[PDB]
Amino acid sequence: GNQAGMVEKFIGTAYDVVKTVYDNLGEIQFIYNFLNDYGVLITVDSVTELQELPTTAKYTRVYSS
Amino acid sequence: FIGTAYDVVKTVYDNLGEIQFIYNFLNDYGVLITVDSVTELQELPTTAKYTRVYSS
Amino acid sequence: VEKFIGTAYDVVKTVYDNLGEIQFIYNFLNDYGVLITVDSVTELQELPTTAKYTRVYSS
Amino acid sequence: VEKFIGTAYDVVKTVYDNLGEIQFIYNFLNDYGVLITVDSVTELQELPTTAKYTRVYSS
Amino acid sequence: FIGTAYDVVKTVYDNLGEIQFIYNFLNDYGVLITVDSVTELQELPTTAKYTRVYSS
Amino acid sequence: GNQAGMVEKFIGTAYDVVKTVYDNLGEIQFIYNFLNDYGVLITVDSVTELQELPTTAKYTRVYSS
Amino acid sequence: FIGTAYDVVKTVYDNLGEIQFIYNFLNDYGVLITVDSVTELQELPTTAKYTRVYSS
Amino acid sequence: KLSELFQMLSVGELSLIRTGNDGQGIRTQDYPKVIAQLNAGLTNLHARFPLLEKEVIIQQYEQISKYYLRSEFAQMNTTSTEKYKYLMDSPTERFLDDVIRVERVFDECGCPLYLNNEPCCGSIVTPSFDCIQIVYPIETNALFVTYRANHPKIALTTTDLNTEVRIPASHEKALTYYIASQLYSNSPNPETAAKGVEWSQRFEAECTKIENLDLDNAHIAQTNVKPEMRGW
Amino acid sequence: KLSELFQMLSVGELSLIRTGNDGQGIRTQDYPKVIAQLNAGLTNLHARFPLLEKEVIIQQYEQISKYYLRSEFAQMNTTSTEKYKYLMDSPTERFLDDVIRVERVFDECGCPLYLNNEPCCGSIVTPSFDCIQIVYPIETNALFVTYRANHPKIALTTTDLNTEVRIPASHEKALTYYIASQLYSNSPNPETAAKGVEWSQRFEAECTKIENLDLDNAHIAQTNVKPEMRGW
Amino acid sequence: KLSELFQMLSVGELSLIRTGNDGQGIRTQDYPKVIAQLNAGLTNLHARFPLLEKEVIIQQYEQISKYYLRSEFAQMNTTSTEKYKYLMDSPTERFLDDVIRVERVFDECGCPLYLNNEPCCGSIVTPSFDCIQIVYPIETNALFVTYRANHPKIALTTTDLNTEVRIPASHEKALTYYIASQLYSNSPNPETAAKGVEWSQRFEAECTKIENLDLDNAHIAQTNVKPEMRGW
Amino acid sequence: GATTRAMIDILARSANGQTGIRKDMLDVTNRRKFDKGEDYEFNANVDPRQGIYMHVSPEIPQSA
Amino acid sequence: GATTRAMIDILARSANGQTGIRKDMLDVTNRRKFDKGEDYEFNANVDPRQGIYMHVSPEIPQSAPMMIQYQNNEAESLTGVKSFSQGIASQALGDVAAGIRGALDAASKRELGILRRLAQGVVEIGRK
Repeated sequence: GNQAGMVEKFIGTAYDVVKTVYDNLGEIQFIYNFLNDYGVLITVDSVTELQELPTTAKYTRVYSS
Repeated sequence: FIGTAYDVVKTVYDNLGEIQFIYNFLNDYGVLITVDSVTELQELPTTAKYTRVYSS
Repeated sequence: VEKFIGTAYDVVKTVYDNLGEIQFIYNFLNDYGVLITVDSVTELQELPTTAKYTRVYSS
Repeated sequence: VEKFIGTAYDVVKTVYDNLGEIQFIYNFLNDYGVLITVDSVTELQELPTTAKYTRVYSS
Repeated sequence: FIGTAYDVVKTVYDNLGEIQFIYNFLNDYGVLITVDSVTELQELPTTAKYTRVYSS
Repeated sequence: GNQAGMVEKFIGTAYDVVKTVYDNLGEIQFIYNFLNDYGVLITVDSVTELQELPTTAKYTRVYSS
Repeated sequence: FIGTAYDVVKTVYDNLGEIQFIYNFLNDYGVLITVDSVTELQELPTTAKYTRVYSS
Repeated sequence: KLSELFQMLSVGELSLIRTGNDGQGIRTQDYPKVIAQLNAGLTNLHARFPLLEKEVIIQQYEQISKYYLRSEFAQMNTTSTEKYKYLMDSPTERFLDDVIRVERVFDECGCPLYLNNEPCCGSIVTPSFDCIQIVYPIETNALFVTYRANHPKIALTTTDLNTEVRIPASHEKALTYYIASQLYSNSPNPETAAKGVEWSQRFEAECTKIENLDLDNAHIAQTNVKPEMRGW
Repeated sequence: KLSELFQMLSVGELSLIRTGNDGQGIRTQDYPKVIAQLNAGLTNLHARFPLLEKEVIIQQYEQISKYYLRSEFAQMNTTSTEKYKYLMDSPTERFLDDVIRVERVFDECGCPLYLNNEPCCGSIVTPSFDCIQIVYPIETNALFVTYRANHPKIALTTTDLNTEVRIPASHEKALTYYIASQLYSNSPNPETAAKGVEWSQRFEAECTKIENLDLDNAHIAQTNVKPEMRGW
Repeated sequence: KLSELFQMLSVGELSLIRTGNDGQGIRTQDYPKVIAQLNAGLTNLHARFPLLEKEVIIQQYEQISKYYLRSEFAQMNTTSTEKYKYLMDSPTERFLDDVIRVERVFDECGCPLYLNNEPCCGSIVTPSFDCIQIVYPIETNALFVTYRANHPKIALTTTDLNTEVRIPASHEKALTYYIASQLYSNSPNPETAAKGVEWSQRFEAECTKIENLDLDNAHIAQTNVKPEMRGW
Repeated sequence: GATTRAMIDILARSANGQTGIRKDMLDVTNRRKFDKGEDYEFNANVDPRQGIYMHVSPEIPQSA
Repeated sequence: GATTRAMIDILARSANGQTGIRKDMLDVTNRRKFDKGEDYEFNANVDPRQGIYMHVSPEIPQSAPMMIQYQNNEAESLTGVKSFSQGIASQALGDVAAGIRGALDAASKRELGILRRLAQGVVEIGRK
């Protein structure tokens, strides 16, 4: 046996999701890298909390009324 | 030995930590979500309070 | 006695326990996208084409 | 283990899956015909007699 | 070995790509259809909006 | 067995069509060749779409009212 | 030999005298009990007549 | 046809009983009662005799190891929402759930495989009454399960009398005696129960007769190949 | 489906009895009486024949040596307040208390273990009818108990008639005869008791027939490995 | 649960009898009559089959040589005024007088001891049906008697119907047939006595069936150790 | 060679040592006593000369 | 070896000494008297020739010794050495008397065919 029975028993209906994730695994690594370095623009809903963010969050958008 | 399903599962398992970090970062801080059309914007979950749409 | 650490059952069950995170990753990949920001245009180029949303901060 | 690629079942099933295209080809052959156009009369000759519909563009 | 039916099927299978290309080209662009008499023109499917008839 | 059972199981009632196609396979190749080189007169239903056609489509008939 | 449960039980048993002394000292004399918030103060048993709370 | 069977039951066998309507044809309200018994009779005859043996192709997928013999996973059944339909049915062989016993299992090339063999770790095991477990499934393979097949089930609400009952004329009496036995045995009346028992005994005598004559070419001996295998 | 079974019981077998309502369908008040008998019939068939064999994973904990085969300790059953749920159930294999006989016991790697063996002090003993005693449990191990499984029990208060009764069409008559025997045997009337006895005998004849034909591929011989073990 | 058993008895088996109340549930006044018969049935099944085997620790005292297997001397039973409670019960194993047969006797370290052996003057003898005589008791020792256990007795005055009857679904019919046999056999009416005898025969047939199938893993063979003992 | 193989097949594929015990012969304690190797005590309705059977290899036919 | 193991399995796994006693044969005192070894006294409804049975090992089938002998006869026919035998082959090396050489049977010639080669080896060593 090639342990396909275990995959069917535990990942029976989510194998499409698992295979799709495995297909884009390189892009998954790329997206993992960007976020790690706060390379994404973090958004806050008000002031006095943009300060609470790590200094590594070089890019921020603040929401105000 | 052709364990294609198990090969896929093990390859995903080797990078499970990246998935955990991505999920934690996206559920902890809150980033800007960009959607192409206005439709999927409505089909977005209400948990994404921040959205941007690109049109022509 | 023998301790079974890292067997096929362990890997499969570890993947199964993290099925919610895998589904979240699938939804993030297929439904919407994130805004990736760089510092210079050179970096925009040094960026993979999968980043269909980019913002550059320049002086 | 052995992978069965290109066996009799594979060929027969591949033909079966494309039965709609084969039927379309049969209908195109038996029912109607297409207009085949060439550039010169020489080419009209260099054309098989199955082309019962021809148009030549000349200056 | 006399596999006449299988010989015919395999000979068709070797040229299946030509059939696929022909079907795709005819369903994608739309060409002029020529019919001998007025009868088969009526028996033509409505998908062929362009027709030409040759008579004497 | 000469694998006739598989042909009957999958091509049982369409064997006439398959044999007729196989009989005219040379003419099938000829018709495949002509179309490939836009050797057929392509027809469009209006203007501003004859331009959308590949430059290889040397022969075109345009329909207008 | 992996007797994890028995190892834990034996490790507790080797220090049972300390637990007995602690219980006897706390039930014999009566010391000051300190609780962080006012809630667990109410959830404290009535046997602790002496309490102190630290707040900001 | 079903009309002929209904007429034969109405006059001659189910005569002195309510369902026969005194020999004037089975009523249009008692159909779901003769049809239920007819399905049981056809199943009994098709399981005790080899009146229909059929094969089904099971395409192996990388993530599936337990393959169920249900039409929900058929290639021709387009009504089902199953993502992967591994049953390979054709307009000729349709696989209408008519499986009575999984006898032999082959591979794509045509080499027989062991069935329900424990010592050999290359055998196709059968967990349940309708499942096929492949411990080693490969995305580029297909099974060739051969089974003894049942008569396509006649629905209880069937009203068209042109539905053909495909049984040889020699088993017509066996089926009719079985139907009479089943319908006569429902009542607890001793006099009627005795007639039901007599019909059951007569059905079991007709089956014994057909077995003794081997009208279906079932119990036929084969060429002996043991000397060749043993190296004589 | 349960609707088909109810109709079949109403007309044909439970006809001349109160529960059949003269062949107009089982009343909505007699459901908890056919269902109780149906559960017993399904249990009898699933215990005497191998119609469903299933496996369950039992995760070993350091402080637990007696593991009970109850859904209260299941991983998917979220209604229970048990601190440690050692049964490892999946959406595919759910372990709905459908255990009839614990046959084989394996380990995480897949090496068979002895069951109920006294001389070998490495065997998994079975104290009670639903317990698994591991004298040597390890926090980093898991069991692979395989058992003969029962039909998911149909609740006595079940009202949805779309609940599917998963039995082969060959055992439909066996189950129906068993239900008739059980319902006919409650009354002490000699005339009705005789009919109940006749139904019991007919059920035991159908079971004997299926055993003789081996419609479930149960009594199949295996490859002999004794010469290899004995060193020939 | 007891409610399910009462309903099953009321409709289906104890139907044409007073205790069944015409299939509308067992009356709240006839409980101490089905419960007395249910205790006997559970005792019969738990004595003829090994449905529950349990161990009890007996702490030895210097002045006591005859140890009685009664809950009055239990460590958890705090209602008794006995000065020395040598039974060592736990919240897990409670020793509710559920002793059917004293099978094996061990010591504190785990070395088996002889039971009822006369020539060996180191064996634990059994004077009465509930006593354990230790001719050589030591104040720093404890016994490890293992016995076949009975179902915790359901009190005759029990009114809560949520008390669970812990028997496998395969023995549900055996217990129900036993209850029917016991309740039908009280009357001296020949017609009812015949039905009681038939129920007794059917119960003894169900027990024979379960013995033949070994649904409780009782009659399982063990590894032969005679060659090792004899020095081969 | 074929006759020698047939003789070995008759002598080997059989059950040399497999001893059957009737299920309803000995109670729980007497079964253990019989397994250990001491004297046992059987019920009044069973016969030791029929309950216990030890299989031996069938004799090779004199023709081989 | 397989046949010997089968014989030992038949003779050993059996019950040699296990004596069964019918349960309803002797009362409490007579059972003790029988166990001690003195005369007993049985009830009128039981027979001593049926109540008491002492098991003995089943007899080994005559086929197993036959196969052992046959496979021990096909070995002495292939090699040539046969258990305790009278041999002249060790006294017939080299130029010997005619009477000694005249008593050479087939087995002795087979055994001499190896002795001559082994002696040729020693002669080749001696020449060196």
